[PDB]
Amino acid sequence: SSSHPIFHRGEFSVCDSVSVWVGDKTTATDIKGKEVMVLGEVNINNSVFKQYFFETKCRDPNPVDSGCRGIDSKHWNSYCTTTHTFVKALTMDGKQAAWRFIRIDTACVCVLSRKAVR
Amino acid sequence: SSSHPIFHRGEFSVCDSVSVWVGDKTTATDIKGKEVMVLGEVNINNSVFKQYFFETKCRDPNPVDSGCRGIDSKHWNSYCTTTHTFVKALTMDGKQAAWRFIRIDTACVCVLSRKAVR
Repeated sequence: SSSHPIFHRGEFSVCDSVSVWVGDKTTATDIKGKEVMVLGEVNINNSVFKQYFFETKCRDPNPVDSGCRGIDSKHWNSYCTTTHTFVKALTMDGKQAAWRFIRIDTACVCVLSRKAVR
Repeated sequence: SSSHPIFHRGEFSVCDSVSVWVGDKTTATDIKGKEVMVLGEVNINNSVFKQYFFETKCRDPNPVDSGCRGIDSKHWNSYCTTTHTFVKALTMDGKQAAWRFIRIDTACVCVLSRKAVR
C-alpha cells in the first residue's frame, strides 16, 4: 500500500512564516544554552565564508485568517510557535575555534497552547 | 504589555517525534533538489569532523492519542508532517568541495491535510 494522499496529495499549510538568510549572525544560543559568538562567517584557512543563517519571522496565518481552523481559540490558544533547529557554527568561544550547535528559528507552526495564566 | 502566556506559559505540544544525531549522512537532497554526497564528515585540512545530522522519525501523537485535538480526522486529515531544514554540508560535488544547503528533517508537526484523493 502506498499512501500518496495524506503525504503528498492534500494540503500542508495552516500558519505561514518567512525565513530570511542572514550572514550577520554574530551571536547565537548554543545547545548548552550559552549565547556564543557565531561571528557570521567561518574562517577556513585564508577564506572566510558567511554562513546563511535562518531568521524566521512568524506571520499571522493567512490560509485560516483568524486563528487555526480546528483549534478553539477560546478554550485553547491558537499560537504559531517558532520551531528552532540546531545548526553548526564555527565559534571562537574557548581554545581557538569549534563547530558547535546553535539554535536558529527555521519555521512557525500553529499549536493549541493551554489557557492557564492571563 | 508582555505576553508571557501564549508564549512561555501554556503548552506547546501536540505531536511527538524523535530526532537522532547521525554522522553517517553520506548523501542528502540539497537546496536545488539534487541528492549530493554529504559523506558525513567534513575535511578541514588534516582533521575530519563527522557532523551531527538530524534524522527525525515522526511518532504517533501521544498527548492527544488518536489524532490531533481540534482537527477533525473525518473531514480533514490529521497528519504529522516532517519539517525539514537546510543545513550546511561540505560536499565534494563539483570542482573540489563546497558548503551547500542540504535538507534534513528536524521535527514533525500535526497539520490538517485536505481530503481529496483516496
